[PDB]
Amino acid sequence: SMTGLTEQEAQEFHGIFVQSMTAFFGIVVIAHILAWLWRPWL
Amino acid sequence: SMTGLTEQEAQEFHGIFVQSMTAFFGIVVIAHILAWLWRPWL
Amino acid sequence: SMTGLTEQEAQEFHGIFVQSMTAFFGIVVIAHILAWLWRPWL
Amino acid sequence: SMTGLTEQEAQEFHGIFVQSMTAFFGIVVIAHILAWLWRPWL
Amino acid sequence: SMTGLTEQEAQEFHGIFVQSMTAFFGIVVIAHILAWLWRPWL
Amino acid sequence: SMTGLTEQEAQEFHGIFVQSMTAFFGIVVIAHILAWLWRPWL
Amino acid sequence: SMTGLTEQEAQEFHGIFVQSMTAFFGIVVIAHILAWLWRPWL
Amino acid sequence: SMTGLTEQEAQEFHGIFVQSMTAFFGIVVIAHILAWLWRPWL
Amino acid sequence: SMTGLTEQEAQEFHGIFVQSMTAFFGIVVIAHILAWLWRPWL
Amino acid sequence: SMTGLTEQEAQEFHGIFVQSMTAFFGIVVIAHILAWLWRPWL
Amino acid sequence: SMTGLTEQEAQEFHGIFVQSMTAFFGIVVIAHILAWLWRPWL
Amino acid sequence: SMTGLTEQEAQEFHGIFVQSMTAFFGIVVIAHILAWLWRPWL
Amino acid sequence: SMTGLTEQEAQEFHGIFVQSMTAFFGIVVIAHILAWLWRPWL
Amino acid sequence: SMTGLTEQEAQEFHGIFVQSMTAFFGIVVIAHILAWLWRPWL
Amino acid sequence: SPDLWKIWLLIDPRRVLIAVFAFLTILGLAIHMILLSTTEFNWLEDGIPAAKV
Amino acid sequence: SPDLWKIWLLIDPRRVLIAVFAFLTILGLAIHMILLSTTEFNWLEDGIPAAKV
Amino acid sequence: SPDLWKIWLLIDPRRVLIAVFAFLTILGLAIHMILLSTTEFNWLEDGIPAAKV
Amino acid sequence: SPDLWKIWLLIDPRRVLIAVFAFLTILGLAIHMILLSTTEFNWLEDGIPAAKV
Amino acid sequence: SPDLWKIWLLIDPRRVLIAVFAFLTILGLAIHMILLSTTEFNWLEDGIPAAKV
Amino acid sequence: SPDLWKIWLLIDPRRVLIAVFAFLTILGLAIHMILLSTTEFNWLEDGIPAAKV
Amino acid sequence: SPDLWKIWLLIDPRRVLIAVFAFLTILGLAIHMILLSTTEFNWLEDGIPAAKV
Amino acid sequence: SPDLWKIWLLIDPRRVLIAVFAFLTILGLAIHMILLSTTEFNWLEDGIPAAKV
Amino acid sequence: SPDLWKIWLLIDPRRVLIAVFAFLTILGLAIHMILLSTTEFNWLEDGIPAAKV
Amino acid sequence: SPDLWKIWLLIDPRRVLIAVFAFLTILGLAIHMILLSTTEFNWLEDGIPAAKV
Amino acid sequence: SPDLWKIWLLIDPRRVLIAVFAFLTILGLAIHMILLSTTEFNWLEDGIPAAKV
Amino acid sequence: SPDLWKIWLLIDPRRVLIAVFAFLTILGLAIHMILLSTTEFNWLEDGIPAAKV
Amino acid sequence: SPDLWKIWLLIDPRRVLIAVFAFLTILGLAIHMILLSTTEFNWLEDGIPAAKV
Amino acid sequence: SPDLWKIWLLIDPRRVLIAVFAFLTILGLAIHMILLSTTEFNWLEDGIPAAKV
Ligand SMILES: COC(C)(C)C/C=C/C(C)=C/C=C/C(C)=C/C=C/C(C)=C/C=C/C=C(C)/C=C/C=C(C)/C=C/C=C(C)/C=C/CC(C)(C)OC
Ligand SMILES: COC(C)(C)C/C=C/C(C)=C/C=C/C(C)=C/C=C/C(C)=C/C=C/C=C(C)/C=C/C=C(C)/C=C/C=C(C)/C=C/CC(C)(C)OC
Ligand SMILES: COC(C)(C)C/C=C/C(C)=C/C=C/C(C)=C/C=C/C(C)=C/C=C/C=C(C)/C=C/C=C(C)/C=C/C=C(C)/C=C/CC(C)(C)OC
Ligand SMILES: COC(C)(C)C/C=C/C(C)=C/C=C/C(C)=C/C=C/C(C)=C/C=C/C=C(C)/C=C/C=C(C)/C=C/C=C(C)/C=C/CC(C)(C)OC
Ligand SMILES: COC(C)(C)C/C=C/C(C)=C/C=C/C(C)=C/C=C/C(C)=C/C=C/C=C(C)/C=C/C=C(C)/C=C/C=C(C)/C=C/CC(C)(C)OC
Ligand SMILES: COC(C)(C)C/C=C/C(C)=C/C=C/C(C)=C/C=C/C(C)=C/C=C/C=C(C)/C=C/C=C(C)/C=C/C=C(C)/C=C/CC(C)(C)OC
Ligand SMILES: COC(C)(C)C/C=C/C(C)=C/C=C/C(C)=C/C=C/C(C)=C/C=C/C=C(C)/C=C/C=C(C)/C=C/C=C(C)/C=C/CC(C)(C)OC
Ligand SMILES: COC(C)(C)C/C=C/C(C)=C/C=C/C(C)=C/C=C/C(C)=C/C=C/C=C(C)/C=C/C=C(C)/C=C/C=C(C)/C=C/CC(C)(C)OC
Ligand SMILES: COC(C)(C)C/C=C/C(C)=C/C=C/C(C)=C/C=C/C(C)=C/C=C/C=C(C)/C=C/C=C(C)/C=C/C=C(C)/C=C/CC(C)(C)OC
Ligand SMILES: COC(C)(C)C/C=C/C(C)=C/C=C/C(C)=C/C=C/C(C)=C/C=C/C=C(C)/C=C/C=C(C)/C=C/C=C(C)/C=C/CC(C)(C)OC
Ligand SMILES: COC(C)(C)C\C=C/C(C)=C/C=C/C(C)=C/C=C/C(C)=C/C=C/C=C(C)/C=C/C=C(C)/C=C/C=C(C)/C=C/CC(C)(C)OC
Ligand SMILES: COC(C)(C)C\C=C/C(C)=C/C=C/C(C)=C/C=C/C(C)=C/C=C/C=C(C)/C=C/C=C(C)/C=C/C=C(C)/C=C/CC(C)(C)OC
Ligand SMILES: COC(C)(C)C\C=C/C(C)=C/C=C/C(C)=C/C=C/C(C)=C/C=C/C=C(C)/C=C/C=C(C)/C=C/C=C(C)/C=C/CC(C)(C)OC
Ligand SMILES: COC(C)(C)C\C=C/C(C)=C/C=C/C(C)=C/C=C/C(C)=C/C=C/C=C(C)/C=C/C=C(C)/C=C/C=C(C)/C=C/CC(C)(C)OC
Ligand SMILES: [Ca+2]
Ligand SMILES: [Ca+2]
Ligand SMILES: [Ca+2]
Ligand SMILES: [Ca+2]
Ligand SMILES: [Ca+2]
Ligand SMILES: [Ca+2]
Ligand SMILES: [Ca+2]
Ligand SMILES: [Ca+2]
Ligand SMILES: [Ca+2]
Ligand SMILES: [Ca+2]
Ligand SMILES: [Ca+2]
Ligand SMILES: [Ca+2]
Ligand SMILES: [Ca+2]
Ligand SMILES: [Ca+2]
Repeated sequence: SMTGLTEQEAQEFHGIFVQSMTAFFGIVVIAHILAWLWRPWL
Repeated sequence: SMTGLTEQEAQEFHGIFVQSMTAFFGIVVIAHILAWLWRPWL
Repeated sequence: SMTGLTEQEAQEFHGIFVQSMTAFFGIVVIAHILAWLWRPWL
Repeated sequence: SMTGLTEQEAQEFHGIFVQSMTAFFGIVVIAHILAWLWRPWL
Repeated sequence: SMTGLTEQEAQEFHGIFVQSMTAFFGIVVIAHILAWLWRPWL
Repeated sequence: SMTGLTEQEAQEFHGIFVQSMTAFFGIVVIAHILAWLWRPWL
Repeated sequence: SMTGLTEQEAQEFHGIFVQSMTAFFGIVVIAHILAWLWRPWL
Repeated sequence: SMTGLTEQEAQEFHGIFVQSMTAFFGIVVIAHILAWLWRPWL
Repeated sequence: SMTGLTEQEAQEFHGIFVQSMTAFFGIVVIAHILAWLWRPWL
Repeated sequence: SMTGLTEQEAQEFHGIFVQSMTAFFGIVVIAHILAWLWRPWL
Repeated sequence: SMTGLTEQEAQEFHGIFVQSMTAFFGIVVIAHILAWLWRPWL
Repeated sequence: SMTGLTEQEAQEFHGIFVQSMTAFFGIVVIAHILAWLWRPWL
Repeated sequence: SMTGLTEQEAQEFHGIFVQSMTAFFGIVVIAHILAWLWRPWL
Repeated sequence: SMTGLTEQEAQEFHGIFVQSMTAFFGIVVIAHILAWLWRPWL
Repeated sequence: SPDLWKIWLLIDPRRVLIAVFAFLTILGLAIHMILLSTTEFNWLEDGIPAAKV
Repeated sequence: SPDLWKIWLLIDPRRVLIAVFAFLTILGLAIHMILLSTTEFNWLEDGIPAAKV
Repeated sequence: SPDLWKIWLLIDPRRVLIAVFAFLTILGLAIHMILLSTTEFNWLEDGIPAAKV
Repeated sequence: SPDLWKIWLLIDPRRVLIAVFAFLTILGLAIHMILLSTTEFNWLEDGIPAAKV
Repeated sequence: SPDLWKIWLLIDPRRVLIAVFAFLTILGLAIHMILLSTTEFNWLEDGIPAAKV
Repeated sequence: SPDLWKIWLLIDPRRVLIAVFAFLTILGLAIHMILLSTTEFNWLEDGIPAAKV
Repeated sequence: SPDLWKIWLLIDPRRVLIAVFAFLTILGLAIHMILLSTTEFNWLEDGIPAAKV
Repeated sequence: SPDLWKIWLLIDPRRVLIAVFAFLTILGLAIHMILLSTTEFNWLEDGIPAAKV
Repeated sequence: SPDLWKIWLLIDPRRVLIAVFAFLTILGLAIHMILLSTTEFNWLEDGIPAAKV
Repeated sequence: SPDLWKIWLLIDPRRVLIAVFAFLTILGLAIHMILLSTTEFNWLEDGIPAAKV
Repeated sequence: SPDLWKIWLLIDPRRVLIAVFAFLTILGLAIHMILLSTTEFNWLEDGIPAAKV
Repeated sequence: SPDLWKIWLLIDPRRVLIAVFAFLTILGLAIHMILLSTTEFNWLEDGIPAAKV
Repeated sequence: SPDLWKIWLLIDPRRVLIAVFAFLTILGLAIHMILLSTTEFNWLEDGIPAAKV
Repeated sequence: SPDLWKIWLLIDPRRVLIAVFAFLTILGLAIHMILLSTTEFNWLEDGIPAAKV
């Protein structure tokens, strides 16, 4: 629309964006599980 | 597309970029193993 | 490509660049060996 | 090329540049030998 | 060339420049000899 | 109209916006329920 | 008039604006009743 | 005239302005009566 | 003239201006009488 | 002349200006007489 | 000339200027005589 | 010449300038004689 | 020439300049003789 | 010439420049001889 | 003055409305600051009703 | 006034909405800061409910 | 002067009105600040009527 | 109001989304700072669970 | 001088009026401030009439 | 919402990746600074494992 | 000099009048400040006539 | 994601490379400074191997 | 030199007059300040004639 | 990667050379300064060889 | 040099005159300040002739 | 490399010469200052040869 | 060198003259300040000839 | 190098002359400052020859 992307372009970018964000949240979760095992804060 | 690169250009740049990033990550991993052997922090 | 350089020009520059960087790294390595013999830090 | 110099111009400038740098480095080396004789730092 | 000078102009300027620089260096050398006779620093 | 959006475009954006805001508000309610269980402030 | 809105547009915007103001004021009133029950200030 | 408003436009704006100002002044008067009952300052 | 106003309109503005200034001065005079009754300063 | 005013305009402005200045000066004189009666400074 | 004034204009401005300056100086002289009578400084 | 003045204009301005400067210097000399009589500084 | 002055103009300006500078230097010399008589500094 | 001067103009300026510099140097030398006779610093 | 409505033929009604709203808001904020800066009329620190902290 | 809707023919509704939302947010932030600066109404540093630290 | 109305042919009535209103508001704020900075005329801290805090 | 969707014909959805995201992030950061600035709700300096340093 | 009215053919009457009004206002404010900065002529802190506070 | 992909028709995907990457990097730096400023979670100065210096 | 009137063919009468009036006002203000900065010529703080405060 | 290579059709490879190199250099400098600011990991000031000065 | 009048063919008489007037005024102000900063020539603080305050 | 030479088709070799030389010079200066700021590795203030001063 | 008059074909006589006058005035002011900053040559504070204050 | 001369087809020889000369001068000044800031290598304040002052 | 006059074909004689005059004046002022800052060569505060103040 | 004269085909001889003169003057000033800042090489404060003040 106002970004110049087509609908298919937006839906494939959304898929890749969410996949990458999910992978990033998985490493952050392992990292936080490791940090909780190392030194819990609550 | 938005950057003016061709799909083949983007693919080959991505391959070289990931290879260089893997080499850099391997050197940093060796450096951090040496740092842990020298003086562990956890 | 986007720098105005030909592929042959890029290859040649890369070769000379890597040769010069290797020479600089060798000089740096000799200097660091001398510095470790003079006063080791680890 | 990029600087507008001819290859012969670049070669001859490089020769004069390396000669002048060698002379400057020799003067610097003599000065540092004199400084070491005057007061060694290591 | 780059400065707009002719080769003969550059040679004659070089000659006068080195003559003046040599005269200045001779005056400086005499001044430093007088300073050393006055109060040596080394 | 003033934003250049169509009425259907505005309606669908409003629907998605309200859904996303409701999801965000639901996550913040659990975050706050968990915080109140952890350490009530009133 | 000087805002580019029609009289009908201004009327309907005013209706929605006042309805939203009433909803916000009711939420604020409930919050202030809760605050007075929690800790009266006068 | 100077503002581009018509005489009828100015009259109607003045009427609405004075009505709104009177309502605001009445609310302010009630608030100040409540403040005086709460804590007289004079 | 210099401001673009007609003579009738300057005389009209002046009448309304002097009436409003008189009303403001009367309100101010009442306020100052009240202040003197409350706490004289001289 | 250089202000764009006519001689008659200048004379009439001068008359009104001096009348207003005399009125202001008389008010100031009354105020200073009152201030001297209240608290003489010399 | 340089200011655009006529010689007659300059003459008459000079006359009025000197008359006004004389009046101002006379007022200042009266003020300073009063100040000396009130509190001499030398 | 370079100021737009003619020779006669410059001569007459010089005459008036020097006359005014001489009058100013005479007033200043009288003031300094008075200041020396009042309180000599050397 | 470069200043736009004629050679005769430059000569006459130089003559007047040196005359004025000589007069200024003579006045300064008289002032310094008076200062030395008043209070010598060496 | 980068300055716009001719060879004759450059030579004749150099003659006057050198002579004026020599006169200035001779006055500085006598001043310095006077300063050494007054208060030697070495 | 019955012709006080004519003032809107000189000063822009929108500009006057914006300025009046802004000035009234700033004035209210300033009055609340002045009252809270005093001890007698700081309703938050006055101790009424009786304090819990 | 029944014709209070005519104010949107004078002041831009979108600019008024932006200004109102920004001012209300700033006002809420300011009130929460004022309350937290006090001792009687800082609900976080009050002691209620009973502390753990 | 009977012809004092002619001043509005010289100074713009709108700018004079704006300047007069702004100056009067600033003057009133300044006077209230001056009174509040004194002890005898600070009606908020004067202790009258008798304090609660 | 059923016609609350019409607000996107006045305020730009993209600008509103950007402002909302930025404001929410800043608000969360500020609240976490305020909680960390206190003693009762600084979950890092609370001593809970029992300290090792 | 009977021809003093000719000064308005040189200096703009509107500019002179504006400058005179501004200068007189600043001068009055300055004089009142100077008087208040003293003890003998600060009519607010002089103690007359007899104080309440 | 199934149509959440439509947000990239509104906000530019490249500007969001740059903002997201920059913001996440800044957030990580800030969190590591906050942890290092504490005593309980400064893993470098905590004493564990047992010191050499 | 009888031809001193010719100075107005050189320096602008209006600019000269403005500069003279401004300089004289500043000079009078400066002299009054200097007198008030002294003890012997501060007619406000002098004690004369005899004080009330 | 197999199509992660398409990110270079969106963000400029050269700008990304420059930013990555600069950020990594600044990050390495910052980490080395943080380590040198601590007693336990300042390998220069530690005493190991045994000192000469 | 009899041709000293020729200097006005070089330096503009109006600028010279303005500069001379300004410089002489500044010089007089500076000299009066220097004298007032002394004790022997401060005619206002010298105590002559005999003080009242 | 055998195709690492292609990076010079993306980043300008002259700009990279200038940046690399400048960065290496700054890095060397910084390392020498860090070493001089310490006691163990200040080869000038070390005492070795034995002092004269 | 007999041809020293030729210097005015090089440097502007008007600019040179202005610079010379300004520099001489500044130099005289500076020398008078230096003399007044000393004790032996401050002719205003030297006590000579014998003081009255 | 035998084709190290080709670097002058990339970086301007004049700019490189200017930068090299300026950097070498700055570096020499810095080294001399660093030596003067120490006690062991300040050849001016070392005492050698034996002092006169 | 016999052809030292050719330097005026390169550097502008007027600019060189103005720079030389300005530099020499500044140098003389600096030397006089340096000498006046010393006790041994402050000819004004030396005590020679014998003092009067 | 016998072809060292060709450097003036690259760097402007006039700019080099100006820079060299300025740098040499600044260097001489700096050296004289450094010498005067010391005690052993301050020829003005060294007490040689024997002092008069
Ligand atoms: C169609 O054609 C093209 C070319 C477009 C196809 C190509 C598409 C491609 C290749 C797409 C690629 C997409 C990618 C790589 C996407 C990656 C997305 C990622 C990694 C997203 C990550 C998101 C993370 C988020 C949103 C995190 C948010 C965190 C927040 C808001 C944290 C807040 C914290 C607060 C408020 C407080 C913290 C406590 C403090 C620190 C303040 O105190 C203790
Ligand atoms: C073809 O046509 C033309 C006209 C072009 C022909 C003409 C050609 C000509 C005439 C060419 C002339 C060429 C010339 C004159 C070349 C001269 C070259 C020179 C003198 C080169 C010198 C180079 C020196 C270098 C690169 C030195 C580098 C030193 C470094 C980087 C030092 C670093 C120090 C560090 C990081 C730290 C030090 C520790 C401190 C002391 C700071 O703290 C403890
Ligand atoms: C053909 O047509 C034309 C018109 C072109 C012909 C005309 C040609 C003419 C007339 C040419 C004239 C040429 C002239 C007059 C040339 C003059 C040249 C001179 C005087 C050159 C002098 C050079 C001096 C140099 C480069 C000195 C360098 C000193 C250095 C770098 C010192 C460094 C010091 C350091 C780093 C540290 C010192 C330690 C301190 C003291 C600072 O702290 C302890
Ligand atoms: C039709 O074509 C298109 C392309 C347009 C279709 C696409 C549409 C799409 C994809 C739409 C997507 C929309 C989305 C993703 C919307 C998301 C909306 C969200 C998440 C909204 C969230 C809103 C939250 C708000 C407004 C929260 C406000 C909170 C406030 C104002 C809090 C104030 C607090 C105060 C004043 C004080 C607190 C106490 C302090 C912190 C000061 O002290 C303790
Ligand atoms: C013909 O077509 C049109 C459209 C033009 C017709 C319309 C005409 C209309 C509608 C006209 C409306 C006119 C209006 C509304 C006029 C209002 C005028 C007002 C209210 C005037 C008020 C004036 C007040 C004045 C000038 C007060 C001056 C006070 C002064 C200068 C106080 C000075 C105080 C000093 C210097 C020091 C005080 C001591 C302190 C307290 C500061 O410290 C101890
Ligand atoms: C023909 O068509 C038209 C339109 C032109 C006709 C219309 C004409 C009209 C309507 C004209 C209207 C004219 C008006 C209204 C004129 C008003 C004039 C006024 C009010 C003049 C007032 C003047 C007051 C003056 C100049 C006061 C000066 C005071 C001075 C300079 C005081 C100085 C004090 C000093 C330096 C120091 C004092 C002691 C301190 C304050 C420092 O404390 C120790
Ligand atoms: C031909 O057509 C036209 C229109 C041009 C004809 C008209 C011509 C007319 C009307 C011409 C009018 C000319 C006038 C009015 C000329 C007036 C000239 C005056 C009054 C000249 C005055 C000159 C005064 C001078 C130059 C004073 C100089 C003082 C100096 C430099 C003082 C220096 C003091 C020093 C350095 C140190 C003092 C000690 C300190 C204060 C520093 O410490 C105690
Ligand atoms: C042909 O057509 C025309 C129109 C051009 C004809 C007209 C020509 C005319 C009318 C020409 C007029 C020329 C005039 C009036 C010339 C006047 C010349 C004067 C008065 C020259 C005076 C020169 C004085 C000089 C340059 C003095 C220099 C002093 C120096 C540099 C002192 C330095 C002191 C130092 C560095 C240190 C001193 C000690 C300490 C630092 C303590 O002082 C503060
Ligand atoms: C027809 O064509 C034309 C018009 C061109 C013909 C006309 C030609 C004419 C009329 C030419 C006139 C030429 C003139 C008047 C030339 C005058 C030249 C002069 C007076 C030159 C003087 C030169 C003096 C120099 C350059 C002195 C230099 C001193 C230096 C650099 C000292 C440095 C000291 C240092 C760095 C440190 C010292 C120790 C300190 C001061 C710091 O104390 C510890
Ligand atoms: C026809 O086509 C279109 C597209 C135009 C149709 C669409 C129309 C639509 C969709 C319209 C939507 C409108 C909306 C959503 C409007 C919402 C309006 C709201 C929520 C308004 C809320 C207003 C609240 C106000 C104005 C509150 C004011 C409070 C004030 C001024 C408080 C002041 C307090 C002061 C000065 C001091 C207090 C004490 C302190 C805080 C300082 O503490 C001691
Ligand atoms: C087709 O034509 C062309 C010309 C395009 C073909 C050519 C293609 C070529 C030649 C491509 C070449 C590509 C290259 C050389 C790519 C190299 C890529 C590399 C080396 C990538 C490296 C990446 C490293 C990353 C992303 C590291 C990230 C680290 C982060 C974000 C760390 C953050 C830390 C935080 C925020 C928190 C804690 C750290 C602190 C310091 C705070 O802890 C105390
Ligand atoms: C075909 O036509 C042409 C003209 C193109 C042919 C010509 C080609 C030519 C002539 C090419 C010439 C190429 C040259 C001369 C290349 C030279 C390359 C060099 C010397 C490269 C050197 C590279 C060195 C690097 C990249 C070093 C990196 C070091 C880093 C990043 C260090 C980081 C440290 C950190 C962040 C942390 C710790 C350090 C501290 C000090 C903080 O620890 C306490
Ligand atoms: C015909 O077509 C159209 C579209 C034009 C028709 C539409 C017309 C419409 C819709 C008109 C709407 C008009 C409205 C909504 C008008 C609203 C007016 C209001 C609310 C007016 C309120 C006025 C309040 C005033 C003027 C308050 C003034 C207060 C002052 C000046 C206080 C000053 C205080 C001072 C200087 C001193 C003491 C206070 C302190 C705080 C210092 O004491 C310690
Ligand atoms: C023909 O057509 C037209 C329109 C041109 C005709 C019209 C002509 C008209 C109407 C002309 C009107 C002219 C007027 C009104 C002229 C008024 C002139 C006045 C009042 C002149 C006043 C002059 C006063 C002077 C010059 C005072 C000077 C005082 C000085 C320079 C004091 C300096 C003091 C110093 C530097 C040192 C000591 C003072 C301190 C304060 C430092 O002591 C402690
Ligand atoms: Ca309360
Ligand atoms: Ca609580
Ligand atoms: Ca009260
Ligand atoms: Ca915890
Ligand atoms: Ca009173
Ligand atoms: Ca640890
Ligand atoms: Ca008195
Ligand atoms: Ca170590
Ligand atoms: Ca006296
Ligand atoms: Ca050593
Ligand atoms: Ca004396
Ligand atoms: Ca030594
Ligand atoms: Ca002496
Ligand atoms: Ca000596």
